[PDB]
Amino acid sequence: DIQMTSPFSLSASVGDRVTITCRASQSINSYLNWYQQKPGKAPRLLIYAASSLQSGVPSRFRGSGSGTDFALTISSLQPEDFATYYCQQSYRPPSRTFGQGTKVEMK
Amino acid sequence: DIQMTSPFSLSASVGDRVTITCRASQSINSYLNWYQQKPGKAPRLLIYAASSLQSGVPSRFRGSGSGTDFALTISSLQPEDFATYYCQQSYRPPSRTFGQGTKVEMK
Amino acid sequence: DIQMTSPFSLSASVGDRVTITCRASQSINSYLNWYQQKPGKAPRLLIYAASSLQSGVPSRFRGSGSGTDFALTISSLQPEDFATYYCQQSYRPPSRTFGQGTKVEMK
Amino acid sequence: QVQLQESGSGLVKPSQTLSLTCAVSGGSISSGDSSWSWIRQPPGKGLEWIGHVYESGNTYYDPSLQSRVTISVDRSRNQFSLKLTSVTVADTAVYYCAREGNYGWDYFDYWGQGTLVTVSS
Amino acid sequence: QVQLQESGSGLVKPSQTLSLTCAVSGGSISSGDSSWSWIRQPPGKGLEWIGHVYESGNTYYDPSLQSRVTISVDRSRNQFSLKLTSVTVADTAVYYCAREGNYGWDYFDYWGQGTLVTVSS
Amino acid sequence: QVQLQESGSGLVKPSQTLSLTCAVSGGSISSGDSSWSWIRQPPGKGLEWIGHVYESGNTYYDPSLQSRVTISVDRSRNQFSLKLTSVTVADTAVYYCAREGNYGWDYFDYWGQGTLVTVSS
Amino acid sequence: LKESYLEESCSTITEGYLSVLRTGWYTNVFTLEVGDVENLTCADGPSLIKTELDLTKSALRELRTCSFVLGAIACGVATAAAVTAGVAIAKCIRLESEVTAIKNCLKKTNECVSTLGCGVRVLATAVRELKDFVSKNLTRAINKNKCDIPDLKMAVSFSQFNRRFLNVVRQFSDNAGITPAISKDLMTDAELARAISNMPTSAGQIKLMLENRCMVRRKGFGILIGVYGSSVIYMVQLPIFGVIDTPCWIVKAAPSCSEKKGNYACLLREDQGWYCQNAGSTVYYPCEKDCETRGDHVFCDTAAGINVAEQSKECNINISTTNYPCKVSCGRHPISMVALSPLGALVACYKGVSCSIGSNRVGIIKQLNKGCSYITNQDADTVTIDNTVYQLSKVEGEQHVIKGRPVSSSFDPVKFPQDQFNVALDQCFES
Amino acid sequence: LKESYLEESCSTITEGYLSVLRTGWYTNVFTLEVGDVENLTCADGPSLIKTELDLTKSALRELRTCSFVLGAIACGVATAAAVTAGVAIAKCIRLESEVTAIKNCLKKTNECVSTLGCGVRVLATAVRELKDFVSKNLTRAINKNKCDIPDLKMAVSFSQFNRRFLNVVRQFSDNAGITPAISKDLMTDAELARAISNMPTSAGQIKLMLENRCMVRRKGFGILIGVYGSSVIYMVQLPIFGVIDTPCWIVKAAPSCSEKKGNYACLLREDQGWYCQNAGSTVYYPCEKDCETRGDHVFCDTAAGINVAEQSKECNINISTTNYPCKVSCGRHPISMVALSPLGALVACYKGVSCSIGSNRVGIIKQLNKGCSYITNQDADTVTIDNTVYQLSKVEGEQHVIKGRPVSSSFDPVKFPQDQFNVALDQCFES
Amino acid sequence: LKESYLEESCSTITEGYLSVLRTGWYTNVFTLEVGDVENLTCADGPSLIKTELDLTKSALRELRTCSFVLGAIACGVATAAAVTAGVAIAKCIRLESEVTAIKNCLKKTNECVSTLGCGVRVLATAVRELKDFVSKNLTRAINKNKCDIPDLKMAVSFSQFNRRFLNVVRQFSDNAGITPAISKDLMTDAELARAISNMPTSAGQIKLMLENRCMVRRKGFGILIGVYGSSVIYMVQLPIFGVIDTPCWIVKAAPSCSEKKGNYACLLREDQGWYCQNAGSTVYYPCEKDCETRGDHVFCDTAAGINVAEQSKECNINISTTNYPCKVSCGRHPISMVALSPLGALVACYKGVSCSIGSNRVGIIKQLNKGCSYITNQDADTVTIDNTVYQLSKVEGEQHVIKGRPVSSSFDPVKFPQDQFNVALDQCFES
Ligand SMILES: *[C@@H]1O[C@H](CO)[C@@H](O)[C@H](O)[C@H]1NC(C)=O
Ligand SMILES: *[C@@H]1O[C@H](CO)[C@@H](O)[C@H](O)[C@H]1NC(C)=O
Ligand SMILES: *[C@@H]1O[C@H](CO)[C@@H](O)[C@H](O)[C@H]1NC(C)=O
Ligand SMILES: *[C@@H]1O[C@H](CO)[C@@H](O)[C@H](O)[C@H]1NC(C)=O
Ligand SMILES: *[C@@H]1O[C@H](CO)[C@@H](O)[C@H](O)[C@H]1NC(C)=O
Repeated sequence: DIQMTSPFSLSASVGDRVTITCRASQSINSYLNWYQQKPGKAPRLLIYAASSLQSGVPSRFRGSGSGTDFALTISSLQPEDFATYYCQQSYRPPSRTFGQGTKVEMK
Repeated sequence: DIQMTSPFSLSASVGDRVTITCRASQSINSYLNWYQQKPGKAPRLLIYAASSLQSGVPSRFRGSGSGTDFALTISSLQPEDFATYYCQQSYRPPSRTFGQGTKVEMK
Repeated sequence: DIQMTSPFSLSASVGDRVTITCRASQSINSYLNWYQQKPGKAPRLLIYAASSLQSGVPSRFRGSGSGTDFALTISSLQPEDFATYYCQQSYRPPSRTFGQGTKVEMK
Repeated sequence: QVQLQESGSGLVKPSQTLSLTCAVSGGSISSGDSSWSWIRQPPGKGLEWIGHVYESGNTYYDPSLQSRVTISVDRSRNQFSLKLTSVTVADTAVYYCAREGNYGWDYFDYWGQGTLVTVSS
Repeated sequence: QVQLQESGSGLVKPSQTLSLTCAVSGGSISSGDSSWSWIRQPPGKGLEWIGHVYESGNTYYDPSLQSRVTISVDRSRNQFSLKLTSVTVADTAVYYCAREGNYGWDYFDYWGQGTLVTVSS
Repeated sequence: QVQLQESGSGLVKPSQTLSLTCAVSGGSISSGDSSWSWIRQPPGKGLEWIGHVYESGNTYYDPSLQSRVTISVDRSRNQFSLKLTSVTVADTAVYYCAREGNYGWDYFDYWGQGTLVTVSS
Repeated sequence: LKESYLEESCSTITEGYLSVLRTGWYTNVFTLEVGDVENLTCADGPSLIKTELDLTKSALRELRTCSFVLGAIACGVATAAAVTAGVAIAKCIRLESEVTAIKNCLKKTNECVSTLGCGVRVLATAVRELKDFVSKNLTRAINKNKCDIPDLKMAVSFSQFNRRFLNVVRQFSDNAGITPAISKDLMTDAELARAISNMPTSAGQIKLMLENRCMVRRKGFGILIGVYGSSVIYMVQLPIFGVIDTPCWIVKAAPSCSEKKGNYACLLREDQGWYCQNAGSTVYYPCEKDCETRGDHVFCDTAAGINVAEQSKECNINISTTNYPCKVSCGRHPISMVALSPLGALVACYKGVSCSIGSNRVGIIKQLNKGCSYITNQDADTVTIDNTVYQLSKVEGEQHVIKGRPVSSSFDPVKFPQDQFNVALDQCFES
Repeated sequence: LKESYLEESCSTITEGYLSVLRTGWYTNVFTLEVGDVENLTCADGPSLIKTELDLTKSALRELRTCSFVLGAIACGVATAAAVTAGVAIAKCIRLESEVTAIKNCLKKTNECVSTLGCGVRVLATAVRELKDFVSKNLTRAINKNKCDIPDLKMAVSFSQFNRRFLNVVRQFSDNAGITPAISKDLMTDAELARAISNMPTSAGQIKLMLENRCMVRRKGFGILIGVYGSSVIYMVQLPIFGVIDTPCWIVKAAPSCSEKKGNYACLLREDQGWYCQNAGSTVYYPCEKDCETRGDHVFCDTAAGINVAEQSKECNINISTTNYPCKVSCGRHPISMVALSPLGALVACYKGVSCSIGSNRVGIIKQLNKGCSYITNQDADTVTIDNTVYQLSKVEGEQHVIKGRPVSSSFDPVKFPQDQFNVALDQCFES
Repeated sequence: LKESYLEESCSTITEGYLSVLRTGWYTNVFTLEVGDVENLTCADGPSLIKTELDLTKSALRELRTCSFVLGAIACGVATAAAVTAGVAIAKCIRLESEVTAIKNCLKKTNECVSTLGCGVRVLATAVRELKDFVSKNLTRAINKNKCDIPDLKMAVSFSQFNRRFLNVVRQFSDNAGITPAISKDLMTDAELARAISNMPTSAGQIKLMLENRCMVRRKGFGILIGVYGSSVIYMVQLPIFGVIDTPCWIVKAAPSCSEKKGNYACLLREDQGWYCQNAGSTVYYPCEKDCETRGDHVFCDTAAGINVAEQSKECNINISTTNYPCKVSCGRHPISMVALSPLGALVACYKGVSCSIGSNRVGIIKQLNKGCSYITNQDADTVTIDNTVYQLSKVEGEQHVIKGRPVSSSFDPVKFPQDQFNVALDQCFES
C-alpha cells in the first residue's frame, strides 16, 4: 500500500561496512524491526525497537542515530551474513508492512 | 432587647419588585434566616444562611449582596405571596431574636 | 600510652572558685567523663558528656565552654569536696584512658 | 413525612405553671434532625425563642428566660416537652414547637400548628 | 525449545476456502508469549501480515484484509489456526505462523517452516 | 540497690596469671545496664581501662593490652570475670570492676570496692 | 438518622448515633482446675479413655512449655495499652503469694472479690467442674490402671467435660498464650453476665452491657498466667463501657475532581471516620478496627481515640474559609469510585467512565452526569460505574443537601507539589 | 507465563493470567429450625442429655441477645459495599411479613426461589434436620422430664445433630452476628453446589465455580437475621464470578538506586499489584487482601477494583517518556532488599551489603555486583543478601529482558523535596 | 532492661533484649492416609456410623476440588517469600515420581529423611492412625454394608480418629488449601518436637526451640499438596531459629510539639520499631506483624527485616547533629496522646487537654505540665489525658534521662511544606 525507496542490492567483501536503510511513510518512533532471510528460509529477528539487540545475535548487527536519521549497520561481515534483510513497522496496527527486501551478495 | 428599623408595611401589584431589609445590631455574617407567615399560620422557612434556598421554594425568593449591603428581594409577586416576613439571627446563641415583622398587602 | 599536662595539685579555701582541666591527644567531642575519688574510696561519676549533670550531684559541679576551650569548675567548695578528680575519654573504644589525677587540698 | 403536633391542656388557670409538649410523626426524635426547639409569639411584639434540646440531652435556653424554662426531650416516646414557671399576663401568646435546619449549626425548617390557651370570663 | 510447525492440507482446490494452522512444541499457547501471529509472502511483493490472536482471545486483523480473516486460538490443544475466505490468484504464496516479541507491545521473534500448497496440471 | 563486689584470691604468687571477678547485687547482669567494665590503677600513674563485656557477649579490649585480656561475662551467675596473663612488676596496682552509664554509648556510674593483692616477704 | 450531603467537598456527614465507649478494663481471674491427672496411667492397650487421658496430659504439659497517620498511631496505641494492662495484671497475679491468696479466697466459694497487692481489685472465678469430675468419677472409674472400662458413658462424659479445657489449651498454644478474643470456653454467657453485673459502673451502662454482652465478648480477650501444680490459671480482660448514649457522627468522602483545559485537580478529605462527644470533649477514632456500628449505637474504644479540638467540627461547614487546618489528600489524576454512605452514595466518574443508576424493577433508570453526585437510597437501589454494580443501603432517614461551589472547582490548586498524601487544605488550594 | 524484566525501573511484569472476577452477590437464606427445645426440662440431676440440652438452650437465648492510598481506599470500599449489601438484604428479610412469606414458601419443600418485596430474588434453604430430630426423637425420648435415659446412642446423636447449630451460634456470637467467612456449618458442600448451579450467570462461569467452589467459600460470608420463635434465620452472601478467562498481569518493583559522588537517588514504583482487562476497561486492584492466585487463574473482587485509564499500561514500556503520570516513591537512602517475582527475583544491594546466589547442590555460585539484578529461577535456587537466604520459585515460563538506561541513573533527581511517599514520576526526576 | 528517655525527641529506647531470629524454613511432609473409605456404603437408613462415613467422604471429595513505607514493604516481602517457598517445595513434591519415592521411603517406617530431586532435603512423617483404623476395625465392622451396628464404641472411636482428618480438611477448605497457622491437627506436640530435634542447626538453637515450641507453632504454617488415591498429602513449613541471644532494642516516640506565638511545630520519629544486631549487621524489622516479645527474648523474622546501615544507631544520640538522614514525620497540628513504653510512658498534652497521674491507692497524685513528660512505672500506676485512663506497665528496670533541648523547640521549622508524612529530619527543621 505504501512504497519506500531503497537500494535493490549491494555487494562487498568480508569485513566491509554494510549499511542498510528502511524508509517509512507515516511514523515509526521506535517500533521498527529487522529480519534476515536466507534463500528458502524464514526470516530471523535480530533487532527489535531498532536499537535493542535480540538475545543470541552477533554484536556486529547494530543500529544508532538520533533525530531524523536511522539506519542499520553491519561492521564485521561474515560468510553466513549474505541474505535479504527486510524491515517491519509496528506503529498503529493492524498496519504492519514489511519492506520490499534488501539483498547482499559477494562481489 | 435590640431594636431595628424597617418599614412597617409595603404595597404593590402582582409581578412587582418586592424588596425587604432586616437590620441587626451586633453581627450576622451568614447566619440569617427568612420566614413567611400568613395570618393565623406558622412561619415558613424559605432562606437559610440568607443566600441558600430551601428545597421546594419558588425561585422568585432570592438574596444577593456583598460587603455591607444585604436585602431580600421578591421579583415575581404571586397571589399567595402576601403575608408578614420576619427575619432571624443565629449568631451567638442563645441570643436568637426574630424581627418585628414586615407585612405586604395589595394596593 | 598518651600523656597529658595538668597541675599536680591545687589548694584553696572553702567557697573558692575551683577549676580543673583535662587534656586529650586525639579527640573527645562530648564523650568526656568526670570522677571524684576520696582516699581509699572508689571514684564517683559526677558529669557525663562533660556537660550533663548526674542525678543527685550538687549544682556547684558544672562545666561550660564552646569551641576549643573546656574545663570543669567548682564554684562553692565544700568540706567534703577535697579529693582527687580524674577524667575519662570514651571516644573510640577500646581506648578508654583515665587522667593522671588532680588532687585538691586545703591551705 | 414529618408533622409536629402540639399537645397539652387547652384550659390553664391563671397563676399556674406553663406546660407544653410537641410530637413528631413520620420520623424519630432520638435521631431526628436534632435541636427540637420551642417558640412563642406574644401579641404586640413578634416571635421569641425560649430554648431547645438535643437528641442526646444538651439543653440551651434563652439568657433572659432560662431562669424558669426546663426543656426536656424523650427519645422513647418521641416527644420533647416544655415547662415554664412564673406565668404572667405578658406570657399569653401562641407557642410553637419546631425542628431545626442544621445548616451551620441551627435554623428552623419545621413548625407546628400552634397550641393556644384561651381565657374567657 | 519452541518450534512452530505449520499444518494443513497441501492440496487445496481453486475457488475453495483457505485454511491454515500452527502449533508450538516445547512451550504453551495459553501462556506462551502471546500474539500468535500469521504471515504470508506473495510472489512479486514481499511479506504481509494478516492478523493475530492473543492467549485470551483478542483478535486483531489487517484493515485491508480483516473482512475475510477469522484467526482463532485454542489454549487446550496449543494451536492457533487461520481461516481465509474468497481465495484468488493473488493469494498464492508462502504463509507463515510466528510468535511475537513483546518488547513495546509486539515484535516477531519466532517463525515457522512455511506451509506451501502447490498447484500442478 | 546495685553493689559491685570484687572477688578472687588475695594471695597471688609472682609470675602467675592474673585472675579477677566481679558481682552485682540488687540487679542483674544479663539485662543490667551492660558494658560490665574493668579498671586498674597502677601506683605512680593514674587509672587505666583494660576492657569490658556486654550482656550478650561483645568484648572490647584495650589496644595496648588486648593481647592478653580475655574478659568474660556469665548471665546465669550474674558475674563478669577477668583473666590477665603475663603479669609483671608494673602490673601491681588496685583493680576495679564497674558498671557503665549508657549515655551516648558508655560512661562509668558504678564502681567496686577494689580487690588488692599484697606481696610481703 | 440525618444525612447531609455537603456538596462543597463531595462528602456526607451522617449524625444521629448514640455512643458506647469503653473506658476501662475489668479483670476476671479463672482457675481451670484439672485435677490429679498426671498421676494416672493406662496399661491395657488402646481405649477411648486412654486417648482422652493422653490428650489431656499432652495439653497440660505443652501448656507448661508456653509463656501523622492517626489510624496507625491510634490502633498501635490501643493494642499496646491492652497488652500492657493485661501483662501487668498477669505479672501481679503470677506471684506465688498472690496465687495462693487467690486460691484461699476461692477455696470455700466459687466467686470472690480479692484486692491484689498491687492495689487493684479483680473478680475471681473457679471453674472446678473438670477437677471435680476427674477426682470423683474418673479417678475411681480408672482404678488399678485399666482405662478400657466397659462404660462408654464415662468416656463420653470425659470428652464433654474436658472440651472446655482442651479448647482453652488449643487457643492459648496456637496464639502463644494470648488469645485475640474471648471464646465461649474462656468465659460462658452466665459468667459474662455475672462479670458485667459486678462491673464498677452505673445502672444504665450495666443494662446496656447486659443487652450487648456478645459485643462485650467480641471486644474482650484473655491471657494465660501459668500452670501451677495441676491447675490452669488464666484471666479475662473485659471492657468497661462507662459511657452510653452520647452524640456521634461519621464522615465519608469521594474524590472531588474538576476538569479545566483537559487537566484535573482532585481532593479527598483525610479526616474521615467516626467522632463522638463527651462533656465538651470531641474524640477522633481514626483507625478502622475499633469502631463498629449496631443499628443506632456505635461501639468504639477510648484508648484508640485521639482528643481532637472542638473547632475541628467547623470543617464540616466552611472547610474552605475555616481557620482550622482541615486535612485533605490532593493530586491531579482523576479516580472514579462510589463511596457508599450510611443512607446514600457518592458517585464520582469522569472522562472515560460511564455511570448509571437503576433498581431491581427496571435495570436502567438514568445516565448520571460527570462529577460528584449524591444518590439517595429512597431514589434507587443500585448504581453502576462500568460493569461494576453497587447496591445502596435501605436504612431510613432524611437526606439533605448543602449547596455550595466545590472547593476543587473554586480554587486554583498548588502547582508544585500537587500530590500530597495527607496535608492541610491550605497547602493544596488557595496557597 | 511470560515475565519481562524491565531494566529501566528495576521492575518485572508477569503476564499470562486468566481473570476470575466477582461481579455480584448471590443471597441464600437459611432457617436453622431448632424445635420446641425451650419447653423441655431435666429433673433427675446431671446427664449427657441434660448437658446437651443446657448447651442448646444457652446458645439459643444468647443468640436472642445479639444484633491517594488506593489500597486503603479500595479495600475500605469493598468491605463497606459487602457489609452494606448484606445488611440491606437482611433488613428486607427481617420484616415479619417477609419472614412469614419465606417460611410459607419453604413450608412444603426444602428449597424455593422467593422474590422479596424489595424487588430482589433470593434463594432459600431449610435446614430442618435439627428440628426434625428434636421433635421426633429427642422430644419423645425425654418424656416426663427425665434426661438420664439409659440410651447413650440418643445423646451422641443429639451431639452430632446440634454440632452444626452450636457451631453457627459460636461463630455469630464470637463475631457479633457477622462471620468473616463461610464455615462448613453455615453452608455445606452440597448446598454450595446447589447455590452455584442456581446462580444467574452463564455455563462457563458456573462450571469454573463448580471447580473452584472452595475459593467461592473462602470469598463468601454470612449474616444473622434474628431468632424468630424457635428458629435461627441467617443468610449467606455468596460471590458471583460473572467474568472468567480474561487477561491479567502483576507488577513488582525494587529500589532502583544509583550512586554518584557518594550520594544515592532511589525510586520505587508505587503502582504495583494486579491488573485485569474487561472489554476495553482496565481495572486496578491495589489493596492486598482481595487478589489471590491459583495457578494460572487470578481471583479478585470487582468492588475492590479501581477503573484506571487504558494508557496506564504505557508506564510498563516508556515510564520515562510517557505522558501518563506514573506513580513512584522517591528518596535518597538506599534500601537493599530482594523483591521475589513470580518466575524470578529482583536483587538490590548497595554500599555495605554483600550479595550472592547459589543452590542446594553448591552453596555458593557467584558474587552478585552492585545495583539491581534479575536472577532467573532456572539459573539458581536461592539468593543471599547478608545471612538472609531467599529461595526462588520453581514456576516454568520464559524470562525476558528489556535493555534500557535506568531512570534513577539517567535523570537528575529533584533537590527538594527528595523523599516523596507517592507522587507522579515527573515531580521526582527531570522536574 | 535499661530504658533511656531521650528528651531531645520525646522518644525512649529500651535495650536489653535477646534476639530469636528465624533464618530458614524446614519442610515436613505428612501423608494423612485415610484408607479405602470411598468403597464402603451404608444401606440400612440413618446411623452414627453412616453420618461419620458421609462426613469423611464429603471431606475427601471436596478436598479433591481444592487447589518508602518500610513496614508495608517488609511484611509484603515476608509473606511473598513464605508463600513462594511453600509453593515451590509443594511443586517439587507434587510430581507423581516424587510422591511415589516419598511413599516408598515411608513404606517401612513412620519417619525418614528423603532428598528431593530438586536438591532439597525434607523430613517426612506418616500419619497412618486413621488408615489403620479404617482398614482393620471400621472395614471389618461395617461388613455386608450395614452401618447401624449395635456397637456405639466403634462410632465414638471413629469420631475421635477422624477428628484430625476432618479438622485438617476444614482448615484447608476454609483457607483454600493454605492455612495461616499450624493447628494442633496439622502437627502435634510430639511431632513438632521431633521436627525441632531434626533441624539443621546447633544445640543452643535446638534447646531454645525445644523451650519455645509453641512460638514455633505460632510462626509456622501448612500447605496442601493434593489428594492421591485415598491419602491426603500435606506439608508443614516450620521456621528455623538459627540465631539466639543477640542484642536487640525497641524505639518509641510521641509528638514533640512546641508552642510559639500561638502556633505549634510538632515532630514524630518514623523509625520506630525493633532492631537487632548480627555480627556487625544491624537489621530493621519495621512491620508490626512479625516481631513479638516474650519476656527478655524478642522473636522476629529475618525475611521481614531490612538491612539498615550501622550508623543508623546515631539517631538515638545526636539525631539533630548526625549525618545519617534520620526519618521523622512533621506537621503543625498538636496531637495529645500517651505513648506507652516498656518501662514507662511518654505523655504529650497541649492547649485544650488536661493531664494527671495517679494510682489505685489515691486517684489523683499530681497535675502534669504542658509538653512531653516521662512517667516512670515505679512512680505511678495510671495516667489520664482527659477522661482516658492509661495503666502503666509493671516491668522492673532502671530508667534514665538524657537532658537536651528538644529539636522541635530548638529549630525553626520549614515554612512550606510543613506536613510531611515520612521524610529526613533535615527537610523539616533547620532546612
Ligand atoms: C501426684 O502428682 C502430683 C503432680 O501433679 C505430685 O505433686 C504428687 O506428689 C503426686 N502424688 C503421688 C502420691 O505421687
Ligand atoms: C466557620 O464556621 C464556624 C462555625 O462555627 C464559624 O464560627 C467561623 O467563624 C467560620 N469561619 C470564618 C473564618 O468565618
Ligand atoms: C412452648 O414454647 C414456645 C416458645 O418456644 C411457646 O410459644 C409455646 O407456647 C410453648 N408451649 C406450651 C404448650 O407451653
Ligand atoms: C509511550 O509508549 C506508548 C506505547 O503505546 C506510545 O503510544 C507513546 O507514544 C509513547 N510516548 C511518547 C511520548 O512517545
Ligand atoms: C553523632 O554521634 C556519633 C556517635 O557515634 C558520632 O560518631 C558522630 O560524630 C556524631 N555526629 C557529629 C556530626 O559529630
